[PDB]
Amino acid sequence: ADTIVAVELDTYPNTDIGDPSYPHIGIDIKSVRSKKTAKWNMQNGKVGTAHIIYNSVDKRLSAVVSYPNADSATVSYDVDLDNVLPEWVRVGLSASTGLYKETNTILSWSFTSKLKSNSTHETNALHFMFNQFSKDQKDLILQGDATTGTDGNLELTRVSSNGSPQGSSVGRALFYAPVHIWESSAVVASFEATFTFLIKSPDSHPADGIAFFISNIDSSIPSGSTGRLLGLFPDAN
Amino acid sequence: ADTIVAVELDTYPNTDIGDPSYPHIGIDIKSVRSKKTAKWNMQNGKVGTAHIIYNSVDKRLSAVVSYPNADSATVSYDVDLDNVLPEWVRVGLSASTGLYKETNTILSWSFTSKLKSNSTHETNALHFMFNQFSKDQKDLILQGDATTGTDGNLELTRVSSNGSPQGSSVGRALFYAPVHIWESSAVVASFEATFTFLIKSPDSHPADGIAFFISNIDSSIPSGSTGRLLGLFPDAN
Amino acid sequence: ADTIVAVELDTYPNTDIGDPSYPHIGIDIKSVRSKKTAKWNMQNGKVGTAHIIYNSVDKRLSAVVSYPNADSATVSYDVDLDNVLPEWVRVGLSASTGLYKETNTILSWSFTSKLKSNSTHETNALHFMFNQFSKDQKDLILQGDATTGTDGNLELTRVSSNGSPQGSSVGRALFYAPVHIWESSAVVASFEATFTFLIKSPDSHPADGIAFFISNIDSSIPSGSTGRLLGLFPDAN
Amino acid sequence: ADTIVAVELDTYPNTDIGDPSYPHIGIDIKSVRSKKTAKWNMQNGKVGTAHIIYNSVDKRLSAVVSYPNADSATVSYDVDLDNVLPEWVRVGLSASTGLYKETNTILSWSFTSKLKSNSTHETNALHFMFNQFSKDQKDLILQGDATTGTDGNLELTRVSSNGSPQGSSVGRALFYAPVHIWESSAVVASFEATFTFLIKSPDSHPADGIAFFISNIDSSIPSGSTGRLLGLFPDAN
Ligand SMILES: [Ca+2]
Ligand SMILES: [Ca+2]
Ligand SMILES: [Ca+2]
Ligand SMILES: [Ca+2]
Ligand SMILES: [Mn+2]
Ligand SMILES: [Mn+2]
Ligand SMILES: [Mn+2]
Ligand SMILES: [Mn+2]
Repeated sequence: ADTIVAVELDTYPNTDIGDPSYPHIGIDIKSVRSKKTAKWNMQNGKVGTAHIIYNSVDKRLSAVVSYPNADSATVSYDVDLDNVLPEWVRVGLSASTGLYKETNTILSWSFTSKLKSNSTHETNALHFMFNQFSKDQKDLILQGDATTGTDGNLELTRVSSNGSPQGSSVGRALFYAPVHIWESSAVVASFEATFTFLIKSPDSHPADGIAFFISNIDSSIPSGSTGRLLGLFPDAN
Repeated sequence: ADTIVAVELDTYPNTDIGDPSYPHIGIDIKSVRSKKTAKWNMQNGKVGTAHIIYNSVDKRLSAVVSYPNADSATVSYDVDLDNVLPEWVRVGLSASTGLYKETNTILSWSFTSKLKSNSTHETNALHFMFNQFSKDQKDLILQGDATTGTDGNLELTRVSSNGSPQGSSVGRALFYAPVHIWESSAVVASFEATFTFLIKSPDSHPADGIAFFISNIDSSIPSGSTGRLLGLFPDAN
Repeated sequence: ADTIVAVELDTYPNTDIGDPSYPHIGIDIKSVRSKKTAKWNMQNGKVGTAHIIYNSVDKRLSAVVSYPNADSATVSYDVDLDNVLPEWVRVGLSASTGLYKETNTILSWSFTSKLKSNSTHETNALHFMFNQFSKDQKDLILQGDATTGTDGNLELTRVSSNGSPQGSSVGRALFYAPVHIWESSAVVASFEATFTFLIKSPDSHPADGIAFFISNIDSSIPSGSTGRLLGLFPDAN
Repeated sequence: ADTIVAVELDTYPNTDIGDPSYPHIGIDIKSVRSKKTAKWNMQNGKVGTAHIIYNSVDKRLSAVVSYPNADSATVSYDVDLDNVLPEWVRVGLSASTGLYKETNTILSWSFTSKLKSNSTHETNALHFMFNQFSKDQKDLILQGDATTGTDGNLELTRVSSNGSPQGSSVGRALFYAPVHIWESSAVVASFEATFTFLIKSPDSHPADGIAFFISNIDSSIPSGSTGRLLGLFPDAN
């Protein structure tokens, strides 16, 4: 089994399994049933941005989602990732569609993690920034229905020639290199993530959502995780 | 008067003004009597490191102070700087000695400020890093007894020709350019500062401390602020 | 007088003072008569990008100006800046109009300088990035007709309410803090500059140009530097 | 065979295959016989620093190697990597010993690559920094006798338990993720690499050297490339 820690941008309310009755953003720790959630005033057809942050001093996983000139949605949860996740992990982006669908497009993605290990001036750091994706992005691990190059964008789920969303689709993108998320010797550890997305459904009835996640290096799409399980969990517990 | 937000590294206990009875680390918001403090096992003669962090999402100001292979001191305070400070500020380092003394030497200093706009993605940033100080450091505003180039180091208080600390001394060093610490349109705003220091004392007990501060662009050293006022406050209120 | 090292994006061909007979880009060292020019196919009304780079190992100042989905113009010049400029300088953008005119709008500006001394890891660095300009941009020194905040942009020369450019106009924007561009104890030194611009002439007959420049700390606009002198030089010698 | 572009730090003079008669730094493109070399005053037992740089505008690979308060060695070669290397590559460090030996210890290593493509300032970037190596560095591909965690350093060739180097040794360390080194839609492309090293030898003469290299993704050690071939080439052609 994998260990997933995610920040879902949930477009469809699945009250049958704990989702509030409106689109929302939330923090998921080893389960699809969020530990915290916030109402999200999603805008069909508009590009948004998600900013997720974390540091080992405060120990709070926070996220902000916004649209230009609109209001932002924020969610936070006090969690000590050292007691939840492996020391080495992989970071990625995931999306799905079920009976209902939307386009789960990624226009840009950035990530930075730093580990100050006790010593002065002895810091390990990792940073990548994709402002454009190519047909053969050799530094990404594509899973499910994910593809790159489509207008220099990253399409996580299946979209037809006529730019139309398809149902029952799941796709993930993981950065190639493993990331050292925490350590014991470190005096300060922190990470920062950011992405811009374009979710649009012609019927104006979207599903199911996008999720930024952190997992064990060898994570793969669970069977049956289409739709409401955001391609991250095996069951809805 | 000036608007001061500071993180003090207080080496002497002036219990008559609130100081706990032991060296400490504290967060000062417009008053010398810390809002929250933490015990700090200062190590005479050793180079230590401090890291200060803040972001508009969480609205918490945190600090960690350590020496390699030893424990760390942490102190945090929930404060919405939008209500305390002006939109444009200057950042600096301050230090003082009174009846007792110590060296207040800075070996390195870095700062990073970031502000993401309302019309999402209009990120503006400022970053400076000093791992060495020149005799004529034109990008710093030195106030009081502060001098640079002294071994490639920044001395905040007066040291003698033979390297011995001096009493009744105050000095400050401010970066030349004003910083846009916050905005009403920003989605996310955050800063991070790091400095290494060497505090050495030849007498019974060290005094008085070093402090990282944020002020109004035109801040000057308050009259008589040597000793327990750390070059930042005019009175002990 | 002042010491000016500049990269001019010259819109009007003044053959009488040495300008080639078409819009061009050139390297200027203390004179308006470029040491090296390259033909530039200016595109009226379109946003362009200029990248300027330099390092002390190669001792080459190069510049690339381009427009999306269009070919670019490059120009380089071998010059040891240690012999031309002072140690501490100021960086900026300058523009002008004369009999003919154009809009000289800047949409973004970033600068990074690094100085690696004789100390392992001991690099000093400065970085600033403006992706949006405020009405009261306290970290800039505006000279002449330059203003900011107008559409979140920096307008180097005068533009009337109805968006119409004006003639006989001059303006300059310089970053507030002095920059240590070179140092004798340096193993390596280098800077990188980038800005996006919009030059539009409703008459389809533009003049005079924009320039990225490096000067002495207290540089000011020369008397009678309007038009062909781009606000940089006091004569055409 | 693989495709190799390397910057060598050659401690032993093999004049029989072209080496100058003294320790040197050189630029290798597909062959062990450097295209250009420069005399290097290697200091046995001391920590040195290597700095490599390249950009697509000037098309010249340069390198500087130095020790604190000592002169530096510099080498440059005009080379269009677009014509030598594939689009996707891997970067690493390589070292070897033969009949003679030395320690090929790496104390830190950083790399930064930037790629600006077909848009109004659309950059892609990758940055990594190791100021300390762990016993299990998941983001590095170790080959041959290379090992990490050894006092937090990286030892490229075999060292004895007491601390003495072994002969006939070879080892490499490549960063885990592929790097998009060049692209046809790019306006500008550039990279910067830096590492500090420690070569000590109890022998009458040290051998054989360290090399910073760039190769095809699936590169591995050529059989018998110990000694003078520096773990990079099959033969001496
Ligand atoms: Ca749901
Ligand atoms: Ca005190
Ligand atoms: Ca002209
Ligand atoms: Ca050799
Ligand atoms: Mn949910
Ligand atoms: Mn106190
Ligand atoms: Mn000209
Ligand atoms: Mn050689």
